[PDB]
Amino acid sequence: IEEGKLVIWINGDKGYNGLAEVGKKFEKDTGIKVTVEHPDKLEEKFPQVAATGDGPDIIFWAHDRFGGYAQSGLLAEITPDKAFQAALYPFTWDAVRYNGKLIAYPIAVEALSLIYNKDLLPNPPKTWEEIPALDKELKAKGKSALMFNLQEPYFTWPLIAADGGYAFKYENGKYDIKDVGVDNAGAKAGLTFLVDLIKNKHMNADTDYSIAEAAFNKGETAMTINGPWAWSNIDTSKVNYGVTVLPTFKGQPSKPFVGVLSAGINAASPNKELAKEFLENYLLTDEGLEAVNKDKPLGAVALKSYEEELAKDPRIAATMENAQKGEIMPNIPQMSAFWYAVRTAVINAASGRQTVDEALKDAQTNAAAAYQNYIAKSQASEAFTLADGLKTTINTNLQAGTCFAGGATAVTAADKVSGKYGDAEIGGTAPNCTITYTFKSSGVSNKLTSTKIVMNVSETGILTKNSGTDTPVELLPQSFVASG
Ligand SMILES: OC[C@H]1O[C@H](O[C@H]2[C@H](O)[C@@H](O)[C@@H](O)O[C@@H]2CO)[C@H](O)[C@@H](O)[C@@H]1O
Ligand SMILES: [Mg+2]
Ligand SMILES: [Mg+2]
Repeated sequence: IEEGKLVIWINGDKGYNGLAEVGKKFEKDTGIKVTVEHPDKLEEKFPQVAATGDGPDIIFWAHDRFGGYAQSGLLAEITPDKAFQAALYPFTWDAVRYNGKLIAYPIAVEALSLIYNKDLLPNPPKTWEEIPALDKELKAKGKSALMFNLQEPYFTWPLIAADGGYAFKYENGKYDIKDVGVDNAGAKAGLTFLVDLIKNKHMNADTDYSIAEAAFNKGETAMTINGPWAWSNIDTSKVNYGVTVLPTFKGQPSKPFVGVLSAGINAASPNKELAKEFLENYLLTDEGLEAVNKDKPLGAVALKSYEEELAKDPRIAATMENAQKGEIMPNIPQMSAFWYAVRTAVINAASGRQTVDEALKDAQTNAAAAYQNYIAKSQASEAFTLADGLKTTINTNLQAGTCFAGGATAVTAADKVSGKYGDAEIGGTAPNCTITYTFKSSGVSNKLTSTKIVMNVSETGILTKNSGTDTPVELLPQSFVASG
């Protein structure tokens, strides 16, 4: 990570061009260049690159992923003065609190709404159950009732939760991480309704974000389900749209998981004070939020002064009505595993590859498998932590003409280093020095036990994959694997 610069990652559906304008302003006032990027699969790429000490200075995502990042030591604890904290709503700070510590800046509150074409559908349905017959009628005029992103469980969750689906049971001030709530009658009823929509040819299992967006914005489908960020592209389209409450299911509201768009600081960033000043004094201002919101709407913003104006928008009022019917997502480390499990179940049921019963029955197991991989990847990141220390040791004693000591050709104890999950030591000969990290035979993931990561050290300190590595390739940072 470059010192004296700011690299920002934010998802491609957000107002990153508007964010870059706030960036350019910061660059004018400070001389600090700000670069805004939007990598695909950003929320999965960041933990990998941050593990090797690289990545963005600042990462934006909904708050649900941040407990996982914090747990893996990837986030800097944030430190705003109480005067600043008073500028944002209290419940938004709560969303970014993990283990007592604030782990990000809250930016905006997002919930899914029902978006409808007022010309096709002046009076949109209040119930999911009306939608099949509505589609049949619209098909006669060459239109469809509803299209939305079926590939991400975020979009199907409001229906799954309506009759009783839940992520983790909340009992006695804690989440029960072993009580996952998609293997119950309520979840099954919601997913069954969805699968029948596909079986009855009212929806296609392959519909994704782009397909649904293009169909709604071109007037081919009467309704879609999406968040505030989507409104901008509809604004530029011919469509006259309305934003309203999600349909009910079995007389109960759809319950979208509510996300707080948040900005965290990379633990490995050399630019932490700069990141803080950008976020506190440029982004989280009326002018800063407006710049982004003008690009792609944020929803209901955490900043009280600017949300004062936004709240008069009927679209934000619907956003907040849906948010209240739903629930704020947990931020616990198991959230990404939960999301992997629900994505898999929904897709397996959608495609017809598994029954709704079988798909949902496998979810907790699938979540566990995902979480075990997450733990192993986190533990493996220690090798790059230890190697970074050892790599400076390597360059300081290369002066003695060797990879070690003040001249030895065996590793001194000053060339070894102990870790929590394994030990690293310098190796090699001549100017081609290596670092080897060996996992313990127990007390670490059984995916990792007794395996080793072997790194070649360039003269410039860049670590590449040596073929002696037998730590599983899929648990290593992809950039490291690529160098192999
Ligand atoms: O689909 C699972 C996914 O849901 C949420 O992601 C949302 C995100 O919150 C929104 O800002 C927007 O980008 O759409 C995403 C879904 O495509 C969770 O935040 C995420 O962790 C989870 O994987
Ligand atoms: Mg008209
Ligand atoms: Mg059936």
